[PDB]
Amino acid sequence: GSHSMRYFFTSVSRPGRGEPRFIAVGYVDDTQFVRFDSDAASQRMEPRAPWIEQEGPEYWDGETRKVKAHSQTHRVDLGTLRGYYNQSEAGSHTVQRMYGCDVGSDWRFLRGYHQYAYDGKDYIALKEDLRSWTAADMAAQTTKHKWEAAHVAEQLRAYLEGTCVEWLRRYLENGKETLQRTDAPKTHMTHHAVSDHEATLRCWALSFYPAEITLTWQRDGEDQTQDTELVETRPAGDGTFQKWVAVVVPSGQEQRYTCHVQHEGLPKPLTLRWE
Amino acid sequence: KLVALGINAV
Amino acid sequence: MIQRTPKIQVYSRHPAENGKSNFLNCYVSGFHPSDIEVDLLKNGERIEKVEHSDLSFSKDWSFYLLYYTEFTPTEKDEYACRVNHVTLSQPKIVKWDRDM
Repeated sequence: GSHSMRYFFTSVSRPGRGEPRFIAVGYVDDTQFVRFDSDAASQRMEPRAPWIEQEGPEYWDGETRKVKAHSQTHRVDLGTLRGYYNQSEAGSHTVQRMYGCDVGSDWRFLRGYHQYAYDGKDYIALKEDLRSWTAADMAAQTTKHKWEAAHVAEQLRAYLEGTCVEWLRRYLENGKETLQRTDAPKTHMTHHAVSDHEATLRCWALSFYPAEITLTWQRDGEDQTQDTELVETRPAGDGTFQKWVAVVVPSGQEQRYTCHVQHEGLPKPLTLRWE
Repeated sequence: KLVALGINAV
Repeated sequence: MIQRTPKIQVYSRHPAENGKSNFLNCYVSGFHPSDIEVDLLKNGERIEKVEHSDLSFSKDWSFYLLYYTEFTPTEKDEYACRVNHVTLSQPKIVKWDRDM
């Protein structure tokens, strides 16, 4: 199937004393593999997946060096943005950056991204062609001008199409035992009576990887979205994911309703019914 | 692997 | 300053059976800004050894975190998570229900 590598960075200013709280995390697909937390004792990029521990000291030195440079940039940004938006020193503010690449089933480059937000709102983002920028307002437009004159897009493109992909491949190989394994959802259905005339059917999927999944109901073979509730896909805590979808039905008509499950780890879509 | 060149101040 | 309230789900890692070892999760998402307090409660009382994931966020910039602790479900014991955030005037309590 398709794969991706993503890095997420959050910087939160600390008015009154010292530098921002800075937290960086790296993912391959839905598996976190590295982290840096400025509040932690080590001040190093740290492993969070076994297969990344295969990298030597030269890797850890370089990733620590880059990630600390990332944080210092965010630090300076928080002050610049304060100035751009005419804000005081009194409040805390947030900078977020996300970047990474997607590859298809052939592990060839599909798409790349690099986007940045201030206080939770779009600020500037590299467009799909990796050649120009989407700047949300006049502050971000000033930044676009800076980044154009420094050929930022050119550098990021080089990375997204080159390093990002080449290294995603390396990780997928090194971590194949789990990274290239799909875990099919483990499914079952529960029944609850709310009154004498109304029952709830809940269709569960558990223990699945990767996170992307589709759960739907049908009534007499027709799609049913009314009177259904679908929860946000959630982490189990052991690397796998969970989701359920429920439907409210007339008591005694349970047999009309079927739950349908699609997932990369299932060669055929799966059907469940209450009995 | 993190980006080496291209993380620039706003 | 945009502000977004956290969504909350409280749930076990493994399907629950009274008397059997498990893990209790409280998953908070969709919130902004990032400062948030999350407690897991055993019979109204704060549980001390609670860990949480490294802060990350979704495409729309909203943060999410997983808080979790070991726990052994029983008939009598009640488990909840308690969330406070700037968008909340008082802490929000969501009871764990083994069917959700």
